[PDB]
Amino acid sequence: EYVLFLLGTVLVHNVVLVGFLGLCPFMGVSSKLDPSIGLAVATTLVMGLGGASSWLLEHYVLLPLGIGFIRILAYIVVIAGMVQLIEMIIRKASPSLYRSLGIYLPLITTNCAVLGVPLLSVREGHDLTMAVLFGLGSGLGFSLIMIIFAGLRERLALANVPAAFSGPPIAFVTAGLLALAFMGFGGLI
Amino acid sequence: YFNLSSIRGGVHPAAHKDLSAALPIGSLPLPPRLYLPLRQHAGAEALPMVAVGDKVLKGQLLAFPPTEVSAPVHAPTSGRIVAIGPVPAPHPSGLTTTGIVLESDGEDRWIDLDVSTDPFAEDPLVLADRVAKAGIVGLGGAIFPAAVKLKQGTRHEIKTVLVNGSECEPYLTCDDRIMRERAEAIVDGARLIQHILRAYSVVIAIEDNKPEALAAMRAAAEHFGAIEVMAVPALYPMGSAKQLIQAVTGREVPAGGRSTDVGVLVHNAGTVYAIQQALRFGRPLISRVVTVSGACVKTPQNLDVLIGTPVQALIDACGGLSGDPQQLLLGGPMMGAVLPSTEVPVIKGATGLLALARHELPNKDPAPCIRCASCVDACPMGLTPLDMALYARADDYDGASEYGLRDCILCGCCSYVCPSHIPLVHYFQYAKGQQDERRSAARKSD
Amino acid sequence: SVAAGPFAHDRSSVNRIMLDVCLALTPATLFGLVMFGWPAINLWLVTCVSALAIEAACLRLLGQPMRRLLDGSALLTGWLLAISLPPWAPWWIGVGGSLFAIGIGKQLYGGIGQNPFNPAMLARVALLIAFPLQMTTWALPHPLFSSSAPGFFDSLAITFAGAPLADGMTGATALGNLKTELTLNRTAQEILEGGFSTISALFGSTPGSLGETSELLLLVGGVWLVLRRIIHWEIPVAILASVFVMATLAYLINPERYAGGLYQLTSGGLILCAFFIATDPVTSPISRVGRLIFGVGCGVLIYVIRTWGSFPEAAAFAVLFMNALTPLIDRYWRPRAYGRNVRGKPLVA
Amino acid sequence: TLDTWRWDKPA
Amino acid sequence: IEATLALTVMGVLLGCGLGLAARKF
Amino acid sequence: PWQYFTSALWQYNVALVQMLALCPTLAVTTTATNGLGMGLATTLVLVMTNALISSMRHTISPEVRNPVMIGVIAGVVTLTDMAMNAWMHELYKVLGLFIALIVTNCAVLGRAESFCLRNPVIPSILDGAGMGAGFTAVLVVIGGIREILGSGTLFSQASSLLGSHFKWMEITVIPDFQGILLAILPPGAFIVLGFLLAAKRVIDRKRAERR
Amino acid sequence: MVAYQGLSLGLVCAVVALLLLTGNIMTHGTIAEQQMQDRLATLREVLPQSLYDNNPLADSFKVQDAELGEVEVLPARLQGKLTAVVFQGRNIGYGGPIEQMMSVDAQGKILGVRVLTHKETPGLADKIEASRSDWIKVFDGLSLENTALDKWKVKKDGGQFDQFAGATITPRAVVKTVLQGLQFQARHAEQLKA
Ligand SMILES: CCCCCCCCCCCCCCCCCCCC(=O)O[C@H](COC(=O)CCCCCCCCCCCCCC)COP(=O)(O)OCCN
Ligand SMILES: CCCCCCCCCCCCO[C@@H]1O[C@H](CO)[C@@H](O[C@H]2O[C@H](CO)[C@@H](O)[C@H](O)[C@H]2O)[C@H](O)[C@H]1O
Ligand SMILES: CCCCCCCCCCCCO[C@@H]1O[C@H](CO)[C@@H](O[C@H]2O[C@H](CO)[C@@H](O)[C@H](O)[C@H]2O)[C@H](O)[C@H]1O
Ligand SMILES: CCCCCCCCCCCCO[C@@H]1O[C@H](CO)[C@@H](O[C@H]2O[C@H](CO)[C@@H](O)[C@H](O)[C@H]2O)[C@H](O)[C@H]1O
Ligand SMILES: CCCCCCCCCCCCO[C@@H]1O[C@H](CO)[C@@H](O[C@H]2O[C@H](CO)[C@@H](O)[C@H](O)[C@H]2O)[C@H](O)[C@H]1O
Ligand SMILES: CCCCCCCCCCCCO[C@@H]1O[C@H](CO)[C@@H](O[C@H]2O[C@H](CO)[C@@H](O)[C@H](O)[C@H]2O)[C@H](O)[C@H]1O
Ligand SMILES: CCCCCCCCCCCCO[C@@H]1O[C@H](CO)[C@@H](O[C@H]2O[C@H](CO)[C@@H](O)[C@H](O)[C@H]2O)[C@H](O)[C@H]1O
Ligand SMILES: CCCCCCCCCCCCO[C@@H]1O[C@H](CO)[C@@H](O[C@H]2O[C@H](CO)[C@@H](O)[C@H](O)[C@H]2O)[C@H](O)[C@H]1O
Ligand SMILES: CCCCCCCCCCCCO[C@@H]1O[C@H](CO)[C@@H](O[C@H]2O[C@H](CO)[C@@H](O)[C@H](O)[C@H]2O)[C@H](O)[C@H]1O
Ligand SMILES: CCCCCCCCCCCCO[C@@H]1O[C@H](CO)[C@@H](O[C@H]2O[C@H](CO)[C@@H](O)[C@H](O)[C@H]2O)[C@H](O)[C@H]1O
Ligand SMILES: CCCCCCCCCCCCO[C@@H]1O[C@H](CO)[C@@H](O[C@H]2O[C@H](CO)[C@@H](O)[C@H](O)[C@H]2O)[C@H](O)[C@H]1O
Ligand SMILES: CCCCCCCCCCCCO[C@@H]1O[C@H](CO)[C@@H](O[C@H]2O[C@H](CO)[C@@H](O)[C@H](O)[C@H]2O)[C@H](O)[C@H]1O
Ligand SMILES: CCCCCCCCCCCCO[C@@H]1O[C@H](CO)[C@@H](O[C@H]2O[C@H](CO)[C@@H](O)[C@H](O)[C@H]2O)[C@H](O)[C@H]1O
Ligand SMILES: Cc1cc2nc3c(=O)[nH]c(=O)nc-3n(C[C@H](O)[C@H](O)[C@H](O)COP(=O)(O)O)c2cc1C
Ligand SMILES: Cc1cc2nc3c(=O)[nH]c(=O)nc-3n(C[C@H](O)[C@H](O)[C@H](O)CO)c2cc1C
Ligand code: SF4
Ligand code: SF4
Ligand code: FES
Repeated sequence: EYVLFLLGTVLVHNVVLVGFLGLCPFMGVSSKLDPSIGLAVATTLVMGLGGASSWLLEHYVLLPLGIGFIRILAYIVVIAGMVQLIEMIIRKASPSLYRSLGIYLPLITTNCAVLGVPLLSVREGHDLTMAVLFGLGSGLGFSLIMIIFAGLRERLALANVPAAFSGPPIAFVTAGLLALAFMGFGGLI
Repeated sequence: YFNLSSIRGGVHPAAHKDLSAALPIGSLPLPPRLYLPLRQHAGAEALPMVAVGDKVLKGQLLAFPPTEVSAPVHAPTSGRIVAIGPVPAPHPSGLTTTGIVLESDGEDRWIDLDVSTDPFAEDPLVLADRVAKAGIVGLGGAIFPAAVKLKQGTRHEIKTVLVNGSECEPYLTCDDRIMRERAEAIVDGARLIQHILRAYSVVIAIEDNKPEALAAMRAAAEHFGAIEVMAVPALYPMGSAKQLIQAVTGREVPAGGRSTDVGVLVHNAGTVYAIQQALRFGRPLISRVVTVSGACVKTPQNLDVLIGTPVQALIDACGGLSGDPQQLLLGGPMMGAVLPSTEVPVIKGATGLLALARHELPNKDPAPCIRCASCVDACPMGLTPLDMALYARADDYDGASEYGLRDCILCGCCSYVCPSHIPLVHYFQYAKGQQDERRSAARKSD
Repeated sequence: SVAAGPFAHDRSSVNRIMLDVCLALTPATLFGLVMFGWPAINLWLVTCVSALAIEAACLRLLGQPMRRLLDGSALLTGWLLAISLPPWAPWWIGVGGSLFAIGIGKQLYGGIGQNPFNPAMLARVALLIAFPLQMTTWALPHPLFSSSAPGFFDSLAITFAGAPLADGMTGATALGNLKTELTLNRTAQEILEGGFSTISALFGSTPGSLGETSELLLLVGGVWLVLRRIIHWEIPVAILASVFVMATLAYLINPERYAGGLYQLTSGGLILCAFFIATDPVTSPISRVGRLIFGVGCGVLIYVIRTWGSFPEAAAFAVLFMNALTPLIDRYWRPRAYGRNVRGKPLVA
Repeated sequence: TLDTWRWDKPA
Repeated sequence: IEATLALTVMGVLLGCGLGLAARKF
Repeated sequence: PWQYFTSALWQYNVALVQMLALCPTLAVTTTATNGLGMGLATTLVLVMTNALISSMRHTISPEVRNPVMIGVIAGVVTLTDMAMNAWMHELYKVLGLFIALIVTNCAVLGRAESFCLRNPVIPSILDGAGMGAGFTAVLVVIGGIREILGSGTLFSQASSLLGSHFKWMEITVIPDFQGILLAILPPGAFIVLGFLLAAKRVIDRKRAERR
Repeated sequence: MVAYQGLSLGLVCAVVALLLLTGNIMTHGTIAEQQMQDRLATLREVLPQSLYDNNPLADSFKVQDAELGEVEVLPARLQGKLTAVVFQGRNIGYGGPIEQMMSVDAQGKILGVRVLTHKETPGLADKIEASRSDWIKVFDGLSLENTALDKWKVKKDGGQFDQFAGATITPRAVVKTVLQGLQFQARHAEQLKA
């Protein structure tokens, strides 16, 4: 079934806690909740579209022509291209929309997740529907983790953390403990 | 009616009302000199009209209101003005303020009062302006002029006049005795208010811990119909206007709105007695009733004190300090202030003169918040005091305003039920003061 | 400087709260220690003393006053970790768990009231992950003064050092036995007919953790805590109701595959987690709807990982996940103000 | 003055 | 070869798309 | 030109000061040898890319500045992969995906877009070398602090991964140690990185106070 | 203008593609050799050099059975005569399926068993690996004639094979895989037994 696959991608095989993908924007934007939500939505959309386009390019162009070793290049180029479009078309066609999605789009252009997930898909030989579901699951896991780490970091911003640990170090320790807490879902799906 | 209770919070502190509400209301010998601050109300400060050395009688209009929202100041006793200058104020800071000093001649001769005729004959506006020229300031703590409240109430439609007889503060029993001994006067004042504001009935409410007051009120007001006596529960934040309105009517006062919206007006029993006196006899507000209690007082009692009487004379009247008073509060322990000295006068809003010893004052050792959520379960307004304190301590007053710093009434239920002893009310007062300072600066900028 | 009011208090304190929690835990801890004997006592003493010493060192380093040691915030964590451990466990297991909790989980974040995760459960999870062999060796009940339990120095050699216990003094519990026998192509009825008795499992006559074994003394302590108004009934009621409802539905659907109800309640650290551990004030919601959501989620996760998961019990994992989820619940389910609707705009009348 | 007097933040 | 032409085609398509997008919007 | 080399090591670190390139820092760190190999591969690609971009600096139309540069980066990555899959296959199997995930390495692209476009070839090359040495130092410190806690041994299977010539780095610490399993696992990476960041803060403050 | 925006992107893609092709033509050759050598190294750990003469990964069979399905029997013929057969077995363990390799001789004696892929909890059931314990080396002289169908179980179920301290499911899976492989060899004669 697809529901089990989506839940396993979100919880059992989280792209951040056990994948180590897209950690720089996750640790740089999660200080505030609203930018975290905006980037989460934007990266979910971008990763879904990138996975779909990468699968289409791999199974319609790269494989029939016999060239596979260019795959990384092709992927990133396409994704980069697409992201740029998804950015600029949002600027003035819906100016109000360029306050929750467009502002954070520059970041996800190079994220290591929009590149990681499609290559992992390639390894498993998924079809178009499976590739799209994998991308959306990875995205909804990146979101589900950012919109949960932001709350903890905001709770800690008002805390009494020692001067030698306030800021990034306490964030890394909290992320480690959150991964140790997510470890319980291993093997469920 | 048929009180909904609810309240959604509240605490049950030790009443300690049994050691003072036994003796009748005492009397004070005339002290030599009185200090009358020119700002005993809210809003603008009255301007003096007499000069140094002038001879005044009991009831003369020493100061007059400069604007609509103010109240005049009347001479408590006949004498001679000796100073129009700086006098100590009943404030925790201890700073001085503009005020007059009156030397008591001792004759105590009344001025020619302008008595009325048939008070149930005139239009509401005449009675309202008569109350305005009486010095009524609403002796319930808010020290807000009663004339402005009545004039605003006449504009709308009032369906109920609620007399706030539920004295809830610990150690305070002034309302209890003033209702035991002046039941006819308070009923007549309620009737006069009901005539001023075109209303339906009065719902006078007392707490269940005052059986004598309830019996006296029911005995006094049973022949006139719409007058009602109600028994509210024994809860600390029960005397508040919003909580009492919710308990009696069942509605809620909208945020950023006044009590007239739900068609209910709230008046303290002392305020209604003063209004009755002013309307029936023309006597201005010169004296009130205060409660002296505490473990360091030889004889706790209730005293009818003239405005401006020094605190030291009040303490000397009730025997004296039988020990060392660790704290000298002016009002209830949950809202009182530390008196800088015993020479501070008694403003119209002064309610008590508590002398708390060591065994009555709890020890406090501050500790980090454990997020036990006991604050939320005790706040009458249903706020989150822990978040407000966290944002106030970080100087993020804007964040605290979102969590309920605007609607806070500083009732003190926060710090009463805090395991890790934290001065939450102190944080809220500091944050509100900072907001007021910023507002004042930005307003002056314009 | 001037002093601000109010000048009244209810004589409450954190010390009283923690001491009352320890007093509530005492009747189950005594039953656990007596049933397993000297090694359990040694492990409990070592864990508590290590917790206090490490808390003292951390307070000295960070500069906080030493009075913070006397509020019981560290003794309670040590007590909970000790009663959450296997009975005949080596001392270094308890010392490492105490160091990992008091330390990273609590003091590295500032102290009491600042940590976002449960310290005791964090230490339990870390111990289970790091040392799976020492945390999955359950000793059979060997009561004190029974002529079969080891003496006072043989038990010292059991707890300190590494002397192998025996051949025949270690057995399997209920949840793990059920899962193993299910993997042994046996139906879920034959396993419970000849391998589980509800009456003995409720009293506490089965192998398990130090304090988890008894599900009746823990219930009495939790009821007393609720009547003392120290904890809120919402979390325990929600957890127990969710687990029981899910278990009963699973049993009704497929009786030969799922076991539910009494078996689920009287097995594992469900009661202890629901009453004493999931009700941590620092890492629980402050509202009523928030507490109900916390309890329902805890129960659902516990049952899900118990049934279809790879662990025989996931109370610690569920508690940690809900502690992570707590801030969103706190910021999205705040109580209604006075004179305002749920959305927060002023009422109209 | 009195009108400019304000509370001090708790320690 | 048949591969480099496809790579150049996709590259020029992306370039023309980005240029037209920048011009129009 | 040597000043940039001496400054990019500690004052401006790729993963300790700029908070960049965390994925390879946290994922391939279970062994010190893996950290050293990753660090050297990243240094090689950084140097090559920076040199090429600096040489081709006078163009790169700003409106399409990103993908073009990405293209170049991608090439130097892909070739790199196809090199170490053919002559260091034993090291390539361990690193796996993260040798390919250097195109999206935030530090590489940031340094490319922030230095290469306004500086000559030699300063560019030296800057890249300094960044890569900083990265390597971080990936060796964290690698060692994790390996020691996990198994006790310092650099291990160097003769197989990095060649027999590097046998001399095989040194064992705490003999007869079963090791803590948590250090190897993902939870052991974030905690170690946070502790290293706090230690860096403390030592920087000590130096500033001594100043 | 549009000139640069497309011209430079196409030129970058074309030049980089050409360089990558020049690298591929050189590296594609040597990568297949490295992977084949890795396969031979993995295979050799269970199959001694002296037994086999031809290349085992050149005459791979594909046999359908009734239970395992499709197999990958690799023969080891010395001089036109089968001496050993190497295949793989899968069985559900605790953390997931376990893939192991068997190298059973032409007479039914096990020449060595190695576990290829497993996802068991480390420190509790990691002893199946030959680099941590010698338990996996137990199956070195056993066959289907000196061990009846009563000792091919862990000691918990009444057999002769030791079980890990605190872990029995993984040894059960490994022993079941070994027994199933031996029975599969026994069923399919001549082409697997000789
Ligand atoms: C030794 C191996 C242990 C293996 C097993 C460990 C298992 C448990 C781990 C526990 C680790 C310690 C936990 C206690 C931390 C207490 C913090 C107290 C407050 C604090 O921040 O103090 C600062 C600590 O120093 C600093 O900020 C400098 C810290 C430098 C750390 C360097 C070590 C990195 C590697 C750590 C690996 C851990 C792996 C665990 C699995 C210095 O005081 P202050 O400046 O705040 O004073 C403020 C007054 N004015
Ligand atoms: C929001 C959380 C939601 C949790 C997920 C919702 C419940 C999902 C349950 C999935 C159960 C999988 O259960 C396992 O999988 C297979 C298919 O994969 C199930 O198979 C079942 O569904 C499939 C797919 O529709 C049908 O074609 C099949 O006839 C039916 O038996 C089996 O009953 C069981 O072997
Ligand atoms: C904070 C300080 C440390 C507190 C915690 C440690 C408490 C002491 C634990 C020491 C453990 C040593 O381990 C145990 O030592 C005891 C004595 O102590 C030895 O006991 C030995 O001496 C005792 C008498 O002293 C004899 O009765 C016994 O027959 C003999 O074996 C055990 O054979 C050994 O297993
Ligand atoms: C905060 C509380 C901390 C509690 C810490 C307690 C630490 C105790 C250390 C136990 C030391 C090992 O325990 C010991 O092991 C050795 C060999 O291994 C054997 O003991 C042998 O050496 C020990 C010293 O190491 C001697 O005291 C003992 O007389 C001798 O027989 C026993 O097995 C056991 O006495
Ligand atoms: C990750 C969360 C927990 C943090 C843990 C902090 C580290 C605590 C120590 C872990 C050590 C693991 O390594 C462990 O070393 C101890 C010594 O202490 C060895 O212990 C050995 O000697 C000691 C005496 O000193 C005996 O009591 C013990 O029975 C014996 O096995 C263990 O056999 C080994 O498993
Ligand atoms: C506060 C003062 C002390 C209060 C506690 C008093 C002691 C209470 C604990 C006694 C527990 C031991 O008592 C019991 O011992 C027996 C063997 O003797 C163990 O073994 C057996 O007993 C039970 C009895 O129903 C059997 O059904 C079961 O098959 C088995 O568990 C039990 O698991 C243990 O429960
Ligand atoms: C067979 C196994 C059964 C397991 C049962 C576990 C249930 C745990 C809780 C037991 C019941 C506790 O009983 C609980 O008593 C408290 C005492 O204040 C009541 O009061 C509670 O709710 C009221 C509102 O309803 C609040 O105002 C009050 O502050 C709160 O304490 C609760 O309404 C009741 O639920
Ligand atoms: C959403 C909140 C929780 C709600 C309650 C959850 C209770 C626990 C989950 C119950 C899940 C039942 O899970 C489902 O059981 C059915 C039983 O019909 C199994 O079904 C199996 O047996 C039935 C008969 O019993 C056959 O007709 C069917 O062909 C076969 O697949 C499914 O393979 C399994 O997917
Ligand atoms: C805890 C507070 C919430 C309580 C909520 C109650 C709601 C559900 C009420 C109906 C429950 C019926 O629950 C039913 O009880 C029976 C005994 O009769 C239990 O069944 C019990 O006996 C059977 C054999 O007879 C055993 O196989 C089973 O393991 C055991 O639990 C099950 O748990 C369930 O089948
Ligand atoms: C991982 C598992 C997670 C489990 C999640 C459970 C679902 C939680 C999300 C749905 C919550 C809906 O929350 C909605 O909140 C409002 C207030 O806003 C509640 O409104 C009321 O709740 C309770 C009813 O018991 C009253 O005590 C409360 O005073 C009142 O606010 C609604 O009854 C509820 O419908
Ligand atoms: C939001 C809360 C939702 C609660 C969960 C409700 C959905 C539950 C779906 C699970 C239902 C059972 O679904 C299915 O049942 C079968 C047989 O019954 C069980 O058996 C499974 O075990 C083996 C290994 O152990 C699997 O390799 C195999 O797929 C299946 O046979 C599994 O548990 C599950 O695959
Ligand atoms: C409040 C906490 C108090 C902590 C008190 C700890 C007291 C004991 C110190 C730690 C144990 C030292 O005991 C240790 O014993 C082992 C064998 O058992 C030997 O040590 C050997 O194994 C240990 C295993 O971790 C390693 O240090 C190393 O591989 C080797 O030295 C030494 O004898 C001594 O290092
Ligand atoms: C936040 C709420 C989430 C609700 C989640 C509800 C869905 C989860 C329960 C339904 C899935 C049950 O899943 C069923 O159980 C087993 C373990 O028992 C899962 O896991 C199994 O397969 C996987 C993959 O090979 C391996 O880890 C191993 O073989 C085994 O654990 C299977 O994928 C499935 O057969
Ligand atoms: C904490 C708190 C305590 C109060 N206690 C009393 C009280 O004891 N008696 C009373 O009449 N009003 C009490 N009030 C409300 C006002 O003092 C008063 O009812 C209303 O605001 C003005 O009434 P007046 O015009 O009669 O003074 C309290 C309000 C608060 C916030
Ligand atoms: C009801 C209650 C439950 C508690 N549960 C725990 C717990 O599970 N783990 C723990 O370390 N401390 C627990 N404590 C102690 C206290 O909450 C602990 O010091 C804070 O979690 C430290 O941040 C509990 C305290 C109370 C009053
Ligand atoms: S002081 Fe303010 S926040 Fe505190 S209980 Fe009273 S109204 Fe609520
Ligand atoms: S009562 Fe005190 S300790 Fe409890 S939540 Fe409120 S501020 Fe925190
Ligand atoms: S997100 Fe920056 S290197 Fe991966």
